[PDB]
Amino acid sequence: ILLCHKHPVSARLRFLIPTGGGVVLPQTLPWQLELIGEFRLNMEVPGQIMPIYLAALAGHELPPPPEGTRWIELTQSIGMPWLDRELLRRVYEELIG
Amino acid sequence: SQQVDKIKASYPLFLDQDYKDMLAKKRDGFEEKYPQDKIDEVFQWTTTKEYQELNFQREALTVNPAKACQPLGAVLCALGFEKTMPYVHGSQGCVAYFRSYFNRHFREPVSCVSDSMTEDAAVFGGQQNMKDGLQNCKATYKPDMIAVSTTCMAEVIGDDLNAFINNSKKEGFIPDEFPVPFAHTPSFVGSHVTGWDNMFEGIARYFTLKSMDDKVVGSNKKINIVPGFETYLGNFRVIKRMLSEMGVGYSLLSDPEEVLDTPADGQFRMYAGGTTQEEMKDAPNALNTVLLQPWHLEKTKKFVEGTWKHEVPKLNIPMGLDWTDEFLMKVSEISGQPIPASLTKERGRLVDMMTDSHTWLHGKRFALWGDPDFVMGLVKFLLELGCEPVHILCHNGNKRWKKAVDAILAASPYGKNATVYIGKDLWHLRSLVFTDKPDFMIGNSYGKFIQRDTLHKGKEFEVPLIRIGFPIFDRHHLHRSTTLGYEGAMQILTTLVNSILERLDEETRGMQATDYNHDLVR
Amino acid sequence: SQQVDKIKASYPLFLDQDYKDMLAKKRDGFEEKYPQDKIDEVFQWTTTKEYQELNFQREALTVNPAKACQPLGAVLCALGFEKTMPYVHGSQGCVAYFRSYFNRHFREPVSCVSDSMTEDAAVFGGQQNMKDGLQNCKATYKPDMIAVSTTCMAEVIGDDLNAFINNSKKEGFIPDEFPVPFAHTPSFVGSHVTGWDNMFEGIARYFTLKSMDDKVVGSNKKINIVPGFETYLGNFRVIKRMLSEMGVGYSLLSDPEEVLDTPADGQFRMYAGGTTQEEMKDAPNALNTVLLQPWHLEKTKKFVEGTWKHEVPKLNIPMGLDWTDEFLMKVSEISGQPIPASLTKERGRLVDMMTDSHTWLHGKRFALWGDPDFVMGLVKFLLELGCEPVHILCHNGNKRWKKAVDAILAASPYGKNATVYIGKDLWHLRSLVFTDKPDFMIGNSYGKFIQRDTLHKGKEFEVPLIRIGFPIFDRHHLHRSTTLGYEGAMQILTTLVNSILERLDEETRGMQATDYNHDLVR
Amino acid sequence: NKKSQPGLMTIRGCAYAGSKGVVWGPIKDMIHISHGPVGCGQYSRAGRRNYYIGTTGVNAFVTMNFTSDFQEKDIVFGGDKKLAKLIDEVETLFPLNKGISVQSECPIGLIGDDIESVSKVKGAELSKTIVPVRCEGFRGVSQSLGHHIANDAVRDWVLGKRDEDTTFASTPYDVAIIGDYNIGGDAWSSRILLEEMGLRCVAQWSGDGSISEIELTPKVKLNLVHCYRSMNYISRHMEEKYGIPWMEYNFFGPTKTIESLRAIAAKFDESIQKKCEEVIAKYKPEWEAVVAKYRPRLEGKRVMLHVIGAYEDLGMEVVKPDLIGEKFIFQKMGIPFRSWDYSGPYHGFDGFAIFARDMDMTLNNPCWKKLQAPWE
Amino acid sequence: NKKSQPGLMTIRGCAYAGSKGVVWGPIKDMIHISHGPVGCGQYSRAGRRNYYIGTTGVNAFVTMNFTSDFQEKDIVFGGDKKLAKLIDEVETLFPLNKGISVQSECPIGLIGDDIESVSKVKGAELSKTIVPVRCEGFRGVSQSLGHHIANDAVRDWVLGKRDEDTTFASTPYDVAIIGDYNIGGDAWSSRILLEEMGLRCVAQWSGDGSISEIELTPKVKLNLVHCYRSMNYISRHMEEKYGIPWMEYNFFGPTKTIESLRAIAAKFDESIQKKCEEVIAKYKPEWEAVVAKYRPRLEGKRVMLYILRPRHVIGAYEDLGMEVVPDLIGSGIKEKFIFQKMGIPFRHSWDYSGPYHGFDGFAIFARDMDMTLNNPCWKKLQAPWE
Ligand SMILES: C[C@H](CCC(=O)NCCC[N+](C)(C)CC(O)CS(=O)(=O)O)[C@H]1CC[C@H]2[C@@H]3[C@H](O)C[C@@H]4C[C@H](O)CC[C@]4(C)[C@H]3C[C@H](O)[C@]12C
Ligand code: ICS
Ligand code: ICS
Ligand code: CLF
Ligand code: CLF
Ligand SMILES: [Fe+3]
Ligand SMILES: [Fe+3]
Repeated sequence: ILLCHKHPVSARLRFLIPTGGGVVLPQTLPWQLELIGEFRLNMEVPGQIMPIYLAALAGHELPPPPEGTRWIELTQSIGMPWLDRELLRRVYEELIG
Repeated sequence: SQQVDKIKASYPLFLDQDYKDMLAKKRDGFEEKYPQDKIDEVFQWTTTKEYQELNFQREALTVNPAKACQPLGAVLCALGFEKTMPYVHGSQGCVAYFRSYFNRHFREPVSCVSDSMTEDAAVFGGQQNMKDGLQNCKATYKPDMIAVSTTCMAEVIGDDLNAFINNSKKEGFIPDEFPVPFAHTPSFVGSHVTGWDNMFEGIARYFTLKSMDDKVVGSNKKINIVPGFETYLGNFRVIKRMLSEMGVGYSLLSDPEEVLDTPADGQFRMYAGGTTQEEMKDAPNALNTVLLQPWHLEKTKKFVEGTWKHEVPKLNIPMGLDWTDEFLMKVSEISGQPIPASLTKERGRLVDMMTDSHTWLHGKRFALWGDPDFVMGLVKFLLELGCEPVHILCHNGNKRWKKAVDAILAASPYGKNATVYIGKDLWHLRSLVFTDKPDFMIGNSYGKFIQRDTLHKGKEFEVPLIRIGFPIFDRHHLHRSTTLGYEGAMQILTTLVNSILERLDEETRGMQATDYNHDLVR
Repeated sequence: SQQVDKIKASYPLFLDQDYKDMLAKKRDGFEEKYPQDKIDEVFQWTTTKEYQELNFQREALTVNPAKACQPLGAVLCALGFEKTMPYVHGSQGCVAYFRSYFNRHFREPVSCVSDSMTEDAAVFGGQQNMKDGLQNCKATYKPDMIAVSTTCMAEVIGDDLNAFINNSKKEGFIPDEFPVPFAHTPSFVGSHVTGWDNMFEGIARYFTLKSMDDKVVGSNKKINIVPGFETYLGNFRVIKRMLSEMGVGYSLLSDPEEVLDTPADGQFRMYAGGTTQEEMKDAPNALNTVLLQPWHLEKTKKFVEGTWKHEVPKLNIPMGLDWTDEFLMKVSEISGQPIPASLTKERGRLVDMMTDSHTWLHGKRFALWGDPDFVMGLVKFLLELGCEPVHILCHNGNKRWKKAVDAILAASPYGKNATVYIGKDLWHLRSLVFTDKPDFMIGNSYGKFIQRDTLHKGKEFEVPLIRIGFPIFDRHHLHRSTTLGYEGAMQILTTLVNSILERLDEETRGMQATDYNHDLVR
Repeated sequence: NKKSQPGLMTIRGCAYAGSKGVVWGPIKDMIHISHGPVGCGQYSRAGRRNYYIGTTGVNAFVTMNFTSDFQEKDIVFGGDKKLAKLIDEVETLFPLNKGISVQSECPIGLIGDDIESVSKVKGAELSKTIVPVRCEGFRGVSQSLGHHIANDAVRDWVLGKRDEDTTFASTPYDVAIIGDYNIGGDAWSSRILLEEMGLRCVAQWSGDGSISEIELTPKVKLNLVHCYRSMNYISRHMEEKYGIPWMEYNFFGPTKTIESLRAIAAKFDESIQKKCEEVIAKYKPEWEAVVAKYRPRLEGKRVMLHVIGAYEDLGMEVVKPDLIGEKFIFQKMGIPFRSWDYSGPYHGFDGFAIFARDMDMTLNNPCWKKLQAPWE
Repeated sequence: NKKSQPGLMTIRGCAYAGSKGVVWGPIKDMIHISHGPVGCGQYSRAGRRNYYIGTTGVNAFVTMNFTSDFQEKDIVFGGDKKLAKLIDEVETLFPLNKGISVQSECPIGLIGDDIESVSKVKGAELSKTIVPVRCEGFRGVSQSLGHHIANDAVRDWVLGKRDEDTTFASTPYDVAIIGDYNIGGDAWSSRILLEEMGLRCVAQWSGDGSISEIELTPKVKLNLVHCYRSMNYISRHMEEKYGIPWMEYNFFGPTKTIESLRAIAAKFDESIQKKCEEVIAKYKPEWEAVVAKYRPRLEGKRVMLYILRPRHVIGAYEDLGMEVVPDLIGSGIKEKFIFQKMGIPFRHSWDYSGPYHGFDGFAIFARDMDMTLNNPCWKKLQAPWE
């Protein structure tokens, strides 16, 4: 599950990602949350095909992040490995693009 | 309160007593404003020489700059070509600002597109943005050519314009034979005139670099004219008119005067006139290439001399009397066409106007600013008129240009009290016109505030502004004026002498106090 | 006292404390001046409506007229012919005043001679004066033609110009074949435009009346253009340029723009350009004759329709947009030439400027004055701009012209608050602008004093002057402007909108008082 | 609220335009540094007509352009030291400024500059409120993200500066005008009506706004929001933190103005309602005269476009449109077109007269009837 | 003083120009009617820069144009009734005027109009000084006869008004400035020097002149005549009637100014001479600095002048080291643009500058001469390709 919040007015896309590493949730890649049906992505982990969906936090106020998690923007992903940067790009293109 | 018979706009509606009381209550109750005597003391300090010394020690802060960024000049250059869309690869806000700026200066529609680069482009680059933007622009506006510049975003993230355009052509987003010239225009380097130079060099390279084998200098018996960053349509028109009068075949590359002066007849024209692609392709076949504004056409000069093998003449901007004469002589020498009697008569009429107005013009002190070539041409014309430039400011000038202007000033007795400033903004010029008061300022609309500041010191300290340059926002249709050639010299002379006479009339309009000098004949 | 570093002219030298004290001592000791409070009371009374009632009851006194005498217009008309000497049979002081007036307006040499009629001429007549003057003028200035007008002296004593010139030719003072057209120009009839009309009619009768047997209308496929009393060289230039653009063969009779714009090249040119005698002799062969200013060309119209058999079109002055359109359409119909795309584009550009500036031009109130045709053209253009010409003054207008202007105003919603005044002078207009204050006043330099008067009542009562008309003495090179055609309308619109903008900028330059509306973009 | 199609001509601004141009720039007693190259600050200088009262260059700096003027060295090596030196020079040359905002342009966030740390250090050193705004133009799809970032900066650096300060004497009629940028004096025309109603406008920002007014905003009883789109973030934040209710007011046209005045007065006691009735009665003849003068010459005209009510009050249909509310393109097409360009105010009863006069002037100008050449 | 040759571009004016334009027009508190058609009044309106202090249209009327505006009926039937009605209208619309003059244009003396009787009748009725001037332009050969006629009118209608009045407090240092028309403030620059000498300038006309000053002129001890040509008649008449000596003073250039100041002070006691020496010492550094600044730029230049008696302007040109015989030519506006077309630097109206008289005027004169003679525009007459 990839967790993000898009503001209804400014369209500010903030991603709820673990503070340690990666962007996926609830575990490292090997609230009123609404699922985005049109978004689906599959990654071929050893011995299993794993789908990841998009959950959108509804409302106008960004909630404080839980422990071990942080709200980041696409620009803040600079320096992070390519794979989760591309995942964030796919989410951004589906939501903002 | 509004009376339907005499409706008041913001001025002087907010001068009404109720509005004055409400504003005073707002200021006293919640604004926590500094005391009025205190503001007066600080302003008087800002008008002093000590404040000028503190102001000229600035190294990191720029206040009221007198320059723009490169992609604006690139857009202006792109608008000068036939059915050409300016395309600034980068963020949309840049294009919005460019369009608003040129709309306010020209009071005309200004066409320009962006590929709307955003955070995703900040992370991954704008290759997909380039492909989609080129495809959509070609499909929607049907331009014959798309001239591509860059915003600071694409320059900082290191977007390869050539590779992006080549990949767009390869993947079928645009046809391979569709002309897409490009130029890197870093807004942190130079100014808008640098962007104009870069865009023109990119277009010329795109159209001529790979086809120089079949080019012979002088084949078409024409002269290439590169105007540079020019925001006076009258200058394009006067150059074309003078070349036509001389009987000289010419190619005015980047001619935007038609698209910036579209008639209002119930139909909107996105494109109008402009340099054709055939003219660009046939440009190396010209006898020579004359740069109207050489001091911001360095890259264009290098490309023309190193690729077209054109012996570009050492010509100043055709401004004033002597430099227009030199331009006409050089054109005559290159083309072999004698200067006709009509141009001689026009020069004589300009000399007659100078003789008629020299009494009012002589000894007048001017603080001026603008682009390097325009500023140096104005300084040369003022020296020709017997006027005294005192503060010559060019925010986008360099050391070599300053040395050339100093050499020009030293050659005239009227340049003794002249100082040339490069890299200084209009706050520096405000300090200069406070500490060393000139008679008048010559510059764009941004100088009006300076005038206001001078009027705050007192009527005797007020420096009136003369709106010559770019951008002029608070006046209408001044962009149609001419500053080049004898016609431009006459227009500038008339503006200067009539500004002097208007100021004198205002100063002598007081009945029984100063109206003894309110002469009917001046 | 004077400081050599900054030498002061009369202003502000006489503002010095010693000069102020000396002037105060003079006034208090020997001038026996009225007390300042009484002067202020009388001025305030002169600004009132009851003073306007007293002023408009004037029957015998004229204060600050807005017209001149016939021989001035006759001299101007004579200056428009090739190598032609204006020769005013009468007193020398008239010619001196004419030359000084035209020198101050045009800032150019003005050639005109007088036969120096004196008391002996007052007793026995100016026949000997005419003979000697014609002989001396022909010997000294070698003109191709001498055009003879009259001063009030010769008209009052009743000198017969025809008999005098016939006796001069018969007795050998001048060759019998030498062209000496004449016109009676009584200064107590009409105004300077009437003198222009009389001079042109006399020249046309001299060159055409006796040789109409072989004349066929439309033989030369040209259109005669009579400009009338015109003091804008740009008007002649724009008429010629527009007719050349249309491809229309034309004959501009009385073309003085060449002799009034001689170049400064170290040589004095007594004559330059002008209508040739062959053009005048071939005038009846034209397809038609177009009068640019029909309201002071009545005698010329009668001669041209009655002798040349030309069906002179009923055309207004080509001023503004609609009347320029009608002039171009009539020229197209007469000549059979279509209106070219360049003129259509220029008209569209004028419409575009009108659309750009309509927000600042709409609803503005103007008090204007000048010659009848110029005034009615200006009123028509102002109505086309949405402006309100509240006070229309024409000292040399008549009842028929007033009826025509009233009909024009009734055809526009913006003429409801407009009043036409004929036979009124600038003191009447001063009363009008004090009692019914307009936003601006358009007129010659004589309006500046009115502005001064308004500024004496207060800054809020000041009516700024826009200098369009004749004569303009306190500004330089405004005679080169254009008021006819789309180009003239463009120049007028730019002047009006920019005058409004300078007025607004001056009214909003007060820091922390009115500078909230001191907008950069307008 | 999605990304615009690349390669299309759009009027969308950037986050810098939304933050510096709209929200932060009108604050008169503050100095706003366009951090980055010269272009963004130059094109936005005095572009918007956020009217204010002050001595420009001494205690007010709205129409001035403070910029870092980034060069290639600033891009390569960063501009944090340049920002600190610039802040020092600003304090030297403009002592009467009451605060500094640093509005980031596109390169600032791409070269890894930390303007937050510089702002904190310099604000602590100079005892000055320095507000870093991460309003890079490439962020977001329009000016809406600029509004959001500017509102967040206001909340984080300015709004809570008087949270523990109880020295402000409050009245039950305390209101704050939010989201009115005083375009041509719109906020003043609204404030005169509000204060005639017996209310005390403690805060009015951004238009003619002071930093002290922003700091005093959390002390008011009601938040009257003019532009919900740009200031809804701060409105909701104040509602949740300080428990201050907010309502949108519309003073565009006499009918909407009367309705909004009555709705605002309903929040307060009977005396405020009576004062609102007196204000409505006093201003009724003026707007009635405006209608009687201008509606007959504007009745039945079609407008192609909050602002509906004023058009209806002039009897104009709203949707061959006679008017379009991209200006020069429609001007070339020949349809009259109407931030207000060069006029105003249009809000309030005083603004309605100007609005009606301008609509009649533009719609009925003869210039629109001269488009066709008589020979074509 | 002979008749100019007909048809030879004569530069001379008329009698009306010499009377209305020169002598009567500068009188600020009087209203001067250009009696006749509109042209003469229109062309002479504010043509000369006779500077004055006053509220125009209320108590001063110099730059105004009052005319009878003769029509055909006025020529056929006369304009005496029209003149009387015009005088009544002037009284009703300009109540603060302190006198009226009626300057005749050419038709007045030809249609047999009697303006003297109208003037006497209306002046008796209104208790106002009305001066009829028969300055018809055809009279004489130039403006000299106009000066003579205007001087005779002054003598016959204004000068002797206070003959029987002895209430004026007279001092031994009473002088009257005659013939200075205050062109650009020349008379003021002369008067400041004269009064700094301890003298009391009781009268100063026509320039910045009042009718009361003309009436008070017979009370002065000395008559300082600036323009001998125009006011020699009135000076001689005053000498033979009131026994007032008159002398010509030249304040054009520091040398002539010092010589004239000493000559004037020699007509009074030792205190006036001491004050003259003090004034000369005070103004010596200023004109010395002006000379040091401008003489090097103007040394050796040749001048030809055709504008008055000669040697009046020669002194100031020699004070700048400018030889007088060309690098500069001084004439009127009618020849100004002609000699400009020849390309010779050119300088009546003072080219809308001034004053040129006195020490303060010398600085302006030197600056103007340097500006015109050394202007670069004179070096650009030849096209560089020709
Ligand atoms: C009071 C004033 C005259 C004062 C006077 O006589 N000064 C004479 C000047 C001489 N002195 C006294 C000032 C100096 C000396 O002589 C000092 S000494 O006696 O020699 O010691 C009279 C004369 C002209 C009058 C105005 C006009 O009609 C126009 C108008 C008509 C309306 O219906 C009512 C208002 C108006 C404004 C009138 C008001 C007033 O009625 C005026 C100013
Ligand atoms: S701030 Fe907004 S686009 Fe609310 S970015 Fe935009 S000066 Fe518009 S509809 Mo230009 S949300 Fe203001 C606006 Fe409205 S610039 Fe002005 S007119 S009331
Ligand atoms: S009066 Fe004469 S033409 Fe003596 S008519 Fe003329 S203000 Fe001249 S050379 Mo103008 S005899 Fe005065 C004169 Fe000299 S008007 Fe002035 S400058 S010193
Ligand atoms: S989207 Fe907005 S306006 Fe654009 S840059 Fe970015 S913050 Fe600024 Fe700036 S200097 Fe010129 S105009 Fe740009 S290319 Fe850079
Ligand atoms: S010499 Fe002198 S200026 Fe000449 S008329 Fe005679 S008084 Fe007068 Fe007058 S109106 Fe025109 S300008 Fe004459 S023709 Fe008559
Ligand atoms: Fe336009
Ligand atoms: Fe000239």
